[PDB]
Amino acid sequence: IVGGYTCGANTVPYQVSLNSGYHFCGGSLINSQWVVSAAHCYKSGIQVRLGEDNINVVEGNEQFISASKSIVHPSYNSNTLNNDIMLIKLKSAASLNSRVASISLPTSCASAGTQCLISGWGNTKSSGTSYPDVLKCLKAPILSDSSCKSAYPGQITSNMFCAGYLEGGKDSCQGDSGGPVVCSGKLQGIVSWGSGCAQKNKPGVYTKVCNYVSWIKQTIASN
Ligand SMILES: FC(F)(F)c1cccc(CN2CCc3[nH]cnc3C2)c1
Ligand SMILES: [Ca+2]
Repeated sequence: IVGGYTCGANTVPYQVSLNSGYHFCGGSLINSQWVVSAAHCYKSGIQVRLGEDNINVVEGNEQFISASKSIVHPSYNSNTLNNDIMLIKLKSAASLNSRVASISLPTSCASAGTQCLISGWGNTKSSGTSYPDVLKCLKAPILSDSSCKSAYPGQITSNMFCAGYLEGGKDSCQGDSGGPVVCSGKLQGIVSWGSGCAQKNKPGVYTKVCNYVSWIKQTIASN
């Protein structure tokens, strides 16, 4: 997250870190056994780390649970990033408490202008590289479809939305991939892509979660 703020420990209780020897992606806990992330975060050997603040220090609220199955969306295209969504099932159910909690799926899509919270352990620099230990947060509005399409000619599908600031300075970034965009207490987006980070006229692009609720629910119901 570039241009954000320190969230505060366990203030984003649905935020997960995906770990394969190191943090490599975020995700969102959606029930005691399932995490939503980006399809571009797929790899084998995932350990889901819940209750994290400092990802380099065991602070006492963590739960570390290995993935038993990952399911990349059937229509994910890794070239275009269309349908950039994945489900990860935990080997055992997370213990839910104030600091480890699931985030509700949307019942309806969110409109341009809606204020959201984006979070992660990604790069905090727009030029250069610095990776934080503690969770970073950014408040950002959803941008209009027309301005998203203007920013990224030929690249925005109906399964994507832009959020952030056309002036630059505030954005998600590398390492935030797969993490949450939460608006009015619902998971509306997944950190998907951009062109660099925090550049003028290049806002972050997010997977449009509301389009996938049926798929998520029926996948969970049979897996
Ligand atoms: F794993 C990487 F690094 F190869 C990768 C591939 C595709 C996408 C991404 C995530 N985006 C990075 C740029 C950006 N700018 C605003 N948001 C993002 C997220 C990472
Ligand atoms: Ca920790």
